Amino acid sequence: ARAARTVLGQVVLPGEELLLPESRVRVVCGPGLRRCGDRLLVTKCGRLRHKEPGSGSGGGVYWVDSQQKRYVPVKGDHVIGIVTAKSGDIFKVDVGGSEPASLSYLSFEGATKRNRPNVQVGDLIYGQFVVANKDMEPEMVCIDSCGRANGMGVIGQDGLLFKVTLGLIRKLLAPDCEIIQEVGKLHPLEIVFGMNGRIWVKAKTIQQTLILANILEACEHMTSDQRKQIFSRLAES
Amino acid sequence: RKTRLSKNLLRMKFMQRHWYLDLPELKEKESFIIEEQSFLLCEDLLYGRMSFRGFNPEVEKLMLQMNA
Amino acid sequence: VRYCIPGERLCNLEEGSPGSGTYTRHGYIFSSLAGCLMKSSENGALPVVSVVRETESQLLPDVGAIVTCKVSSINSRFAKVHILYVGSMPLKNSFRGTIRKEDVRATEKDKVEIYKSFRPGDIVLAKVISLGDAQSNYLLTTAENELGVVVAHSESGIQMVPISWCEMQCPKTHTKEFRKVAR
Repeated sequence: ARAARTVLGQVVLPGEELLLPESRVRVVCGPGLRRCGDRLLVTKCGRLRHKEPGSGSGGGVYWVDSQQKRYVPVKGDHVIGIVTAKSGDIFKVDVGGSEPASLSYLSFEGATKRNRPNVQVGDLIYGQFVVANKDMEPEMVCIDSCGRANGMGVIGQDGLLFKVTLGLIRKLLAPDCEIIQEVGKLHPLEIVFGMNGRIWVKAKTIQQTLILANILEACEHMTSDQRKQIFSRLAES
Repeated sequence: RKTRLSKNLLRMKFMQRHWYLDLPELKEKESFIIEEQSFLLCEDLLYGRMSFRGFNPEVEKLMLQMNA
Repeated sequence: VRYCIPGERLCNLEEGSPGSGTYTRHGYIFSSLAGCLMKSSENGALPVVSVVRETESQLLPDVGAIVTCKVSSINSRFAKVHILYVGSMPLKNSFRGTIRKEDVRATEKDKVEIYKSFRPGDIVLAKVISLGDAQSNYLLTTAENELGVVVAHSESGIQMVPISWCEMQCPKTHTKEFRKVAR
């Protein structure tokens, strides 16, 4: 109930109310926060964090960098999925949430009734949500709005799909990550990050793929010893 | 004589190719805080699908595109 | 006035005809419920006997009705509801109805969107069309500007006001939700 500005790098715990300065300037409530009147209730333990837009009118934005495993269907998020079944026109894909999301046979890039896509049960997908809400089952799509799959659609095959923490992704996808840059020097690869803690990787051989998956699932707290150990191993593969 | 086409031909496909209300209490008002649940507005992020020195150059041009 | 019983005869077929809550045996009618009987008379002089348990006598939401309901479940296709007030007389026998996608506005546009018209846990009023056959699924419609949502609670616990045709706002704080506001 004090000094939103003084705890922007401290550990807040649920229950805590924090209030912000001013007639006023519009702001936005992050994911792990909630609004009570003119105050901000905290709903998840976290190292609080703030940001401001390049302008001076936007005000600001607050949130909590909470680590966890379970995912919640959100809108405008790129997500890996696993087709669970097909009902007539729409086929249902798993995401890792409350309930399975739905696709449409004519959402993929360039598909119609006389041109259906090749989706088989068990096939994995890289889509994004267009209706993500607490009251309705989430529908997803594998095509930008303009009408082109800018990297979406079926993933492919001949790769490794594993699962990690969400904060790990939220960190790796940062433009200032060191591990995923250093890896671009030892051996080639191509990988999909899904914001639901689920990752897909491919390389030439398999030993490399395994070493890579281990690195990723450990890179949250790797020691320099283990770091250079697995780096040397990759250099020797 | 004639100068233009016909319609029966010109139809084919290879050719074609409430109310309101004024609340003085809440008329010119606007939300001051809004609930979001996206880590994107929160924080900037690169494009998921990427590649390093050769695998699927299509993803390389996608990287060049979406990451700026 | 006389209260009857599920076994006692009431009249010959020559002195009346079964209307409801009865049955027939050789040359006689026999009640089927514990309740009050009544023999209505047509201009034809042949009476129609019936038996009723006036506790919940009878109700029927007909086509050209105006019935309230509560939005429980929703989907990109339709939204299901429970019947509470048929007109103004409640009915503890809560019937279950449905509202389709296109049958939401008089304009009939496909551009309509449920999640921006309805939400689970708000009261509307609509006009039934189809009674239903197997499950008596009432199909309700809101193809009118004085129809739809009337009361709607906010993000968490506040009741909102119908500002405009597809806008609603809470009075304490400021936030513009989207519904198919009525009137």
